Amino acid sequence: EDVEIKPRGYQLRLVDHLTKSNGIVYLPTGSGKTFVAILVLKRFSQDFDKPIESGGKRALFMCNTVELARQQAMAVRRCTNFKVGFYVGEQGVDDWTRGMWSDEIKKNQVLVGTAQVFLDMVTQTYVALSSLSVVIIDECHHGTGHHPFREFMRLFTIANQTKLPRVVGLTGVLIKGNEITNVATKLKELEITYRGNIITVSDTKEMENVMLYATKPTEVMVSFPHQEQVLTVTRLISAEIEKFYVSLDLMNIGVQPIRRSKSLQCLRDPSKKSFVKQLFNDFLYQMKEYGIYAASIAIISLIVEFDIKRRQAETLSVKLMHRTALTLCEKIRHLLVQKLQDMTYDDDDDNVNTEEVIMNFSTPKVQRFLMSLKVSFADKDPKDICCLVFVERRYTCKCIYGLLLNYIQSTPELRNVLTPQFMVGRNNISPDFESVLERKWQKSAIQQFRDGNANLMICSSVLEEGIDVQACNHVFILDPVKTFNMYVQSKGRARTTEAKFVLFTADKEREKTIQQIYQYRKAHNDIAEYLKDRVLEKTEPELYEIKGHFQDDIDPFTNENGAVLLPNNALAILHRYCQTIPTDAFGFVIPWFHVLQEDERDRIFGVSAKGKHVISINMPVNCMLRDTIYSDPMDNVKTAKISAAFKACKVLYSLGELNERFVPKTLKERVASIADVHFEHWNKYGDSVTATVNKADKSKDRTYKTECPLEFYDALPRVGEICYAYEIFLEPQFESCEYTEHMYLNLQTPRNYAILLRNKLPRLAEMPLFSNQGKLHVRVANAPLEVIIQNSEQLELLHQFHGMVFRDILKIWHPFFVLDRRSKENSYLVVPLILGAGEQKCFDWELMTNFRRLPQSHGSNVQQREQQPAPRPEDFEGKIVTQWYANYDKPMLVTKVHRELTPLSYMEKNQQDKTYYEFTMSKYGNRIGDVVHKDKFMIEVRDLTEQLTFYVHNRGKFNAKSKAKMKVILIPELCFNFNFPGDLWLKLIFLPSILNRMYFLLHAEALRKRFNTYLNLHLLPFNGTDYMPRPLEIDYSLKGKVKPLLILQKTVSKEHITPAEQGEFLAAITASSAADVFDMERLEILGNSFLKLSATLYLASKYSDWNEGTLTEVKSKLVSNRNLLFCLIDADIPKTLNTIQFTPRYTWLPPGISLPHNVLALWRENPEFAKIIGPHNLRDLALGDEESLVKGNCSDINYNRFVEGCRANGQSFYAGADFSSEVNFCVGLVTIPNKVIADTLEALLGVIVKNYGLQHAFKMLEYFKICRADIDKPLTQLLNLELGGKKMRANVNTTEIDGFLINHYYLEKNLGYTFKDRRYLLQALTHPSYPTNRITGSYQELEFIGNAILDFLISAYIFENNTKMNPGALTDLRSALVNNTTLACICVRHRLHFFILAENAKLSEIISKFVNFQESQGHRVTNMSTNVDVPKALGDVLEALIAAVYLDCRDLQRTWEVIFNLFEPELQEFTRKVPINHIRQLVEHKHAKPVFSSPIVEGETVMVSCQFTCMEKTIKVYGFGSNKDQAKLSAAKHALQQLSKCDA
Amino acid sequence: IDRYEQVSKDFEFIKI
RNA sequence: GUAGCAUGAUCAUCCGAAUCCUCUACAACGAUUUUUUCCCCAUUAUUGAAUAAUGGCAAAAAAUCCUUGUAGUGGAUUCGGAUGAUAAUGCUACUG
Ligand SMILES: Nc1ncnc2c1ncn2[C@@H]1O[C@H](COP(=O)(O)OP(=O)(O)O)[C@@H](O)[C@H]1O
Ligand SMILES: [Mg+2]
Ligand SMILES: [Mg+2]
Repeated sequence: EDVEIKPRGYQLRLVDHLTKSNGIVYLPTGSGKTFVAILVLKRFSQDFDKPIESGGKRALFMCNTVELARQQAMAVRRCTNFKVGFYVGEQGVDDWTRGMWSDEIKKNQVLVGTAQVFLDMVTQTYVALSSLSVVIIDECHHGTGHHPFREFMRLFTIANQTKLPRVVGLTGVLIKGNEITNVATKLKELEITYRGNIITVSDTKEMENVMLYATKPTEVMVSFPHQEQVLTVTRLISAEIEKFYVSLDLMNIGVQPIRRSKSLQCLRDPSKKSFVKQLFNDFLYQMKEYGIYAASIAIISLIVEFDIKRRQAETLSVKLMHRTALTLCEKIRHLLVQKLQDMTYDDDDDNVNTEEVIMNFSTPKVQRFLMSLKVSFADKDPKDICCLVFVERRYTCKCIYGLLLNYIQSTPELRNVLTPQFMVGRNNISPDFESVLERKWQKSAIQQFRDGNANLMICSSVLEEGIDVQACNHVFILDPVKTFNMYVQSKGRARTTEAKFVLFTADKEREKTIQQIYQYRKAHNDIAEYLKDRVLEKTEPELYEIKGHFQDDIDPFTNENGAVLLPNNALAILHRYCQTIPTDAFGFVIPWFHVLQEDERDRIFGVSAKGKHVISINMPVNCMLRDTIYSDPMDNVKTAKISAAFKACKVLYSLGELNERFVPKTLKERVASIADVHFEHWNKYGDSVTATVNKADKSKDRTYKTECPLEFYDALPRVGEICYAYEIFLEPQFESCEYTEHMYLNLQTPRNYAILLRNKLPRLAEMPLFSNQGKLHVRVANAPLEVIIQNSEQLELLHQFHGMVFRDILKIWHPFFVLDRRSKENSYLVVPLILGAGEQKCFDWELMTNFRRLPQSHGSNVQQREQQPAPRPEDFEGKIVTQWYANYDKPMLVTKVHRELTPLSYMEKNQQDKTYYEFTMSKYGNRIGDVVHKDKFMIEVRDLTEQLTFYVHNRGKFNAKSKAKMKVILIPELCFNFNFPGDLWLKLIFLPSILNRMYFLLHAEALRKRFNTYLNLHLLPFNGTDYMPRPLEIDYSLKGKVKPLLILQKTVSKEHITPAEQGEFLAAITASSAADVFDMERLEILGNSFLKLSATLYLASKYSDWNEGTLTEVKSKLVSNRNLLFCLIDADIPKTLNTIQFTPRYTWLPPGISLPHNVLALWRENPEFAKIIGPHNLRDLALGDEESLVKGNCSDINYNRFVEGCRANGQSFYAGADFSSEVNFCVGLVTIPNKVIADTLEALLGVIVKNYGLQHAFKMLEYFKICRADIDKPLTQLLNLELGGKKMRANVNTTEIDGFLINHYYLEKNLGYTFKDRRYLLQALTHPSYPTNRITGSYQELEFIGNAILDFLISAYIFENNTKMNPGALTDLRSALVNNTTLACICVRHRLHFFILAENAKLSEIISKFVNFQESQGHRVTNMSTNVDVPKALGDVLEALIAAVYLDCRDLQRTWEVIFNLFEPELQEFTRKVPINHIRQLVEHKHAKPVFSSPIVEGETVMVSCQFTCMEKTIKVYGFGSNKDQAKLSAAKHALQQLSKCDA
Repeated sequence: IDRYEQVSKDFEFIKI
């Protein structure tokens, strides 16, 4: 609205008086009291602008109901310009936190809601009571007893007593109930509780006449004669109903929660049976009170409610009983309609027939009601008339609605004037009469009344107060007037002029009704005069009686930080926390209360226990409050319960289960507390675990630096120093055929080459290679050969030869490549060896002195060929040649010399008449011209393979006879002669692969040394080395008695320990991206399983006083990729990883070659300019031999031109290009996905486990700061992880547990193990829903470690045994083998379900269904399962009693024995056949193309449309399912069965 | 009584 | 050396599947709590008449929490399918 809303004369004085002093305003309803309230709120607009800390405040507008709060909120919002905050319990402020509570506070000036919400906000210290300006209270008469208003007011007493906000209460009625006599004491109680003085108008003739515009109604009464006769049909109905009651009590359903008295003195019926009996009793009362036809209307509502309840009835027995009730009600409705039609024969006109039936088959009071209506409205205009009718019962409203609809349709006069509607409280009843959710609707009954669509409203007291209703003119009361408040408010509702207040009552109660109405009129008049004549007191300043008003109860306790715990909220807090603990359906969260006994009372308490009552509070076993708590002695059991809950919640807060704000703590508080202990290192990387926003860009992957191993670092030999020469060897593993003997013979010559170093090199593993012609092995000499470089020119020649090797022979040169003079990173030389003084292998000074640069093959012509000397067979024997005449510019290697053969000899194959010479002319005569020395010899040559990366076995049909079927014979005079030891050449192409693999092997050896030193093992098998292995089951490289596990055996016996060899470390380092023969993915699974086990054990032995949920969350957080990456980066590992595929000509840097030093510095000095340098710019520079040999730095003009070219990329498309993919290797940088590091950590852990065992591997976690191990218990981080994890609850010894476990020997014989302690089995068998047990905790704490133990054991077995099968399916096999449904099948196979000490309604039914289904399948895995559903708790208890067996034995070997003994058939079934894929295999099927729609679960059923393809067709199928994803799974199972049948 | 009696069909409201 | 075909791996883009979830708005569910009212009963003070005290049994009103479903998203992990294009391998023709 706007500013036209003008207060009257009394509102101004009311505001002025309220400003000076607190008080409760008392005016009749509809007098504008909300307007004067907001006007008061205007006067406190001083501190709403400023924030809390700056000195500002806010306001509180209080309401008792959600809808009234919303209405007044929108009213004030439209009536002012304040930021109106609206908060209710339904909105979702339950999980609101500090920052986004405070911003909401600072973004609003006035707050509205329900009393509980604001009370909770205040007690949780979100604001201070002294930080408030004024708290407006509405419907203040509610504030008695333990009402939230009084509780909230008490905080004023307990808070600071100075600078306290103003308080004002609003009401039109002051008294609730039948407490009329002695009004003054109640009024004074209202005065003191709200610490205010009531103010009311007294200046009569000025504005009493004014505010009487909300005029009082005229009240009339109409009587009806009593009915006494009882129809026979009624007693038939009663007999049927009572026999149905007897049957319902007799009939059996599953175990149900137990209800009893409010004081718990006497037992009670089960909830659902009580519900149906209550419905039947309500129906009987309806039919007694209203007659026969009304029952005919209401039986339809009974039918629809029973049908809906059956539809939502999950339990089969509940469905059965609801169906039985439906049949009974259907018979009742049949008899009722039969009697209804029994008198309809008289008149055939439906209108008058139904009308007279209504007046005939109804009680007389309803008849008088109907005549009252008919003569009241008397066919007036419908829009004008707006009447109200009040009734007590809920179903009464719907029944009278049905009767009114039928009558209105039966009265044409009223068929167009009355459009009734009915509405009731929150326990809503479907207004429909036919079926559930027939159509959607968006208008409330109240809304339709407000819009004139409903001129008549049927309602209980729900519409009495608050809800804004326009001025009505008629109100009718059917049920007897009960309370003063409802009477006065109802008569106040009739606000318009000449409004009629009407009520009906029986004749014999007329005098009683007269007494009640006169009593109420007296109660109003004496109140009015008492206010008119009250004593003038200011604000009830008698603080003494103010405190005495509340001292009677238990004094609330407040802790530090200002948080205060209200005793009246103790039940709510405790029950809410109990609800926070996860549980199944029947799994009770309610703390099972109990009433003590007098003998027990004085057995536990003193003599005072006899005077008053004491009770006990228990705790469901899931929580840690296994110790029971007893309340203080209290007179009434009510305050006894309050005290019990208060003490219990105080103890809970003391334990820290309650947060400081006195609310149960979520996992967020747990992780926040743990972060500064276990996730401290994240801060150094700018991230934190609590930062949930990190869940956005986890896919991003970072870069890292690289550095050569320490031996290769700055190891260029110096002139005048000692140097180490390390020989290479080449042994051809393949046997050679006739077409390959050249390579086999050549590489085995004693003349080999060596790598020259100045630091010592450790022992290296023998290395396998994959040639184009066979398999190869490489070994490096252990004892180096010693030389001293006496001549600096010898070193210069060595450097020139090493540089020219890569520059020319292997075609690795680049325009920017420069020999490194700085000699810091990866600097060393490789030098050839010649047969020296016998055993000595000196240097081939000849080759380096001659082949400084390879000469250029020139096209010699005939003219220059005449005087050229003849070819010597020795000059050409085993030397490098090339065909300069032809287009082929590559080099060639000769095999043998054909002295006898000569030109003009015929080619043997396919050209027996055509000779080599004439063919040579016919081919390239235009280029060669002619051949001189026609009588000379020829030679035999074979190609040299251009491939350089020999890691991967190039599997294929080489066809050894056909690959070299052609034989190549050449005239020596026609080819260039590189006189060179060809064997050295053909060895030289394999150099780069050896160099790279040994470069990574050095890192591997360094890591092996580090992890042997840190774990302190220097025993005999430390030394030596083993030949490197290769895998076959790695995809690309295609070409009774339980057996004890070796890992456990080595962990218990040191005799089987084995030293870790370089090969395993290197494989752990080689990423799958860098596709060599091996990779780490086979070790990754073992690493992951061991890490999971270690984290589980450590957390259990460290935080044993925590529930399962937080433990699971933290354990999952620990092994997350982020944490592994963060813990590994600071471990200095990643810069020594093998990830990049080795392509030398473009993605590798030679050892002796680097960039120019100046440009290297510029790159390492201008990060702003580093990102723009592109490979084209690098190739732009043209560095001759001078630049790459004598300087190491480009020319300054060339420097300027190169930098100009680099800068020119900004204005071109080259700007912003991700050059890192091309130039990172030029400065020893690389980018690696985070998944790779997450894998390599577990890869290292896997080998460290495999070679040594669990106990030694435990130290590795603390080495990677995985867990901050405690030095106070040194054995924990080493051995107590297999010895610890228990507490007091597994210490007490008693034979009573044999009572819980019946025929335990049968289960033990079925399982195979014997328990020294049965307590552990009971704990693992302790399902959460089992109150009767009080000796041990639940089974979650056992299942948590059972999961880890089982998965690790199964992973160890599959890794050690299932060898020849790739990891990519090993992960699938382990996931299938650890599946919960498989565990359930195992459990039912040995029938362990019988011993599950659990109780639950739906769980028992579902386990029965599962077990009988498995019996039908005969205890065999149906690979998944087509059954409706599977019980998770079943697999849970099995895998928990696994841990129970371990704990009873404390021996992993026995655990493996028992696990294998139950898993034998399933293991041999999964390891033989394809274990499982399912769902996905259909989607990626060759011809099956399944797609699905959205599944909808309906009660106990779910259907989904499965749109797939089969046998080149498209078929449509359905399947029985449980939920949406289970509907998809069932459809996929049916599709799988159809595909199998089609294939079969 | 089988059939309920008919209350006064003509009935003008009484005023307290 | 030259083409076609087949294959492996990868980026990019699109879509799908599995697991775990989050948020949104709506609906349903169950549990707990608070007020009020009637009826009846019990035990006491006293014995009949008559009272008083409480305590318990059914009805209306109001709040809170949990769960489930509806759909849209969004996110993490694994993974598949499709495709430009890139580079790698093998084979089958033309050969050199
Ligand atoms: N003096 C006045 N100035 C402004 N508005 C008034 C005045 N008197 C009555 N009204 C209007 O009449 C309405 C009375 O209804 P309301 O006060 O909301 O019911 P209740 O008395 O139950 O709070 C108010 O909304 C108010 O806007
Ligand atoms: Mg109306
Ligand atoms: Mg109001």
